[PDB]
Amino acid sequence: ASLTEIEHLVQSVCKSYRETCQLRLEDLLRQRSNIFSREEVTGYQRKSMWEMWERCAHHLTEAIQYVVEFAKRLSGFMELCQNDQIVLLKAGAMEVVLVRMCRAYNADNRTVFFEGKYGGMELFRALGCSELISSIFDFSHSLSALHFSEDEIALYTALVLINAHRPGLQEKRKVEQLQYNLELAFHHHLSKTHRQSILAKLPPKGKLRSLCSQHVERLQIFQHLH
Ligand SMILES: CCOC(=O)[C@H](C)N(C(=O)c1cccs1)c1c(C)cccc1Cl
Repeated sequence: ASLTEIEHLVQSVCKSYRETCQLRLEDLLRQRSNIFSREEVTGYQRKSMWEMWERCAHHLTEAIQYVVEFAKRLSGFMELCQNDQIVLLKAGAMEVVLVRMCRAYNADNRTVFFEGKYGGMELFRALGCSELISSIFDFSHSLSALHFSEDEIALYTALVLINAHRPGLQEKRKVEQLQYNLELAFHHHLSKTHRQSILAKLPPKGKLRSLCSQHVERLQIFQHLH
């Protein structure tokens, strides 16, 4: 891929992201003043773990579907064999969802957009896993400090997804190639926007992976229990 071919990769990634981002950034920013009251928060805390688990499962189900659609629009993701597509989505989809959260997150008051309004982690008290919820918020807090642009989120989420170290791939070398192409594409774009300094600030890959595994473990405790 030459100059025009790396810039085309950039833009196709930004395209998929734009067409699949679920919630527009301007809407999310405009809504930051729209915050759950004390009665509404208490209304959420009083709900059973089961109903709360139900609303979160639906939220996480809807968010994951847009991520699946993001994948399917990625130049070269289709060219991968169907088996490998599945291995990537299985291991990465929820990780991308975790990253995507930072846009719906207000570091000013440590709140997140949920079901029409902004609220803190104490919204989710009834689930009984604040340590995990607080990790997710902290993760989103430290990402929100980098002020990711829409494009950087596009490229970075592509790279969360396209990872050749996912256990059980069949065409591992072809997944490696695409990954290498996106890495360069991302690095180039950062150089054109004078944003290279974020690279040293990007979390250790094992942070996401570790947080997500902990998230899936609780999710499986939930799925079996209800
Ligand atoms: C493991 C069970 O706990 C959750 O489902 C929690 C409530 N939760 C999440 O797990 C999320 C994980 C990734 C994006 S949201 C979440 C939701 C659904 C909306 C807003 C903020 C968060 Cl942190």
